[PDB]
Amino acid sequence: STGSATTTPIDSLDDAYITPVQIGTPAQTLNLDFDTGSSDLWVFSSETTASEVDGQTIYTPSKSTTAKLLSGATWSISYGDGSSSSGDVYTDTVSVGGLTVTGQAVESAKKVSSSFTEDSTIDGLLGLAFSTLNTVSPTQQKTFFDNAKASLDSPVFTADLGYHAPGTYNFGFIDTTAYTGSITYTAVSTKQGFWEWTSTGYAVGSGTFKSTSIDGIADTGTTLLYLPATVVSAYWAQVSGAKSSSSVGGYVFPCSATLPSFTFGVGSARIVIPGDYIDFGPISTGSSSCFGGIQSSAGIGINIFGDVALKAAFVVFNGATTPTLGFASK
Repeated sequence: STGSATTTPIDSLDDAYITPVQIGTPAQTLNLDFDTGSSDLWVFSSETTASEVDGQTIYTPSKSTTAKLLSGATWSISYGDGSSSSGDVYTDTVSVGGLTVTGQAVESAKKVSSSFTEDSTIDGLLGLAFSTLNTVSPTQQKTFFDNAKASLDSPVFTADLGYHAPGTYNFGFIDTTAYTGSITYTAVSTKQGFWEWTSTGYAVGSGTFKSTSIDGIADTGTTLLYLPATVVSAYWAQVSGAKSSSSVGGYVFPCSATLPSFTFGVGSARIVIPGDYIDFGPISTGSSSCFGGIQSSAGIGINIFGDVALKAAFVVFNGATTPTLGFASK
């Protein structure tokens, strides 16, 4: 079996992408953020503190004839400012673009951090990292992909994110009409539970390619591209007037500047990020300072190939017994 679903940017800056997901019987459709950097499927629900719900569509387990409370199970996922989202766990039927899984753990949020409350267009997250990161206690639960693996024609899913445009998540097959050239596959380390791989280097604009190993994770749930300080400094040095701002928290640049492209290596292949993809607009309404899409990972502790990088490619998440990542130009 296979599944295919359209994913849509939530705003004009491609800050995040939402994908419709059917939960329960009869179906309740929620718009979830597909996140290859986490492993929990959690949703706003009828159990969420009413003051923390601001326009989201909520999952109501009492109206689903297939929902079952998972007795005594809880979940808790931690975030930046010490905030956390947490709640209890149901099992229910979950379908993505025609692909149906029964008995999927659906984590119902009892409380969510303010950042999720402020974002009325995201009804929850669907984690697609490896199941060892799932936070359900005392019994860890499997991801949607892990539960679907057996019935898929091929144990893969692909991410084809659009630039200011809709895109596609496919499960169980590789659409050979969605990319050009060849898919280059590279080894994945699962030791930390992420889709972790090693880029072979980078180039800024039309400059020389620098061969250097950059270990990082493919994370559809992160907007920007976070790279080592040396790489990020070399990029912004080519943008006249760009500087690192502590008040803003990263590199900013004059909105009138034209940004150079950024190339990253996948084996012997090269993926080029057009400069327009790195522009994330004015830091505040009316400002002539614009926020950069490539930022330093020094404070994060891990390099993250987020949406900025992934939307420049067709990306294969190969969940075979030896997992790999595939990149193709498109």
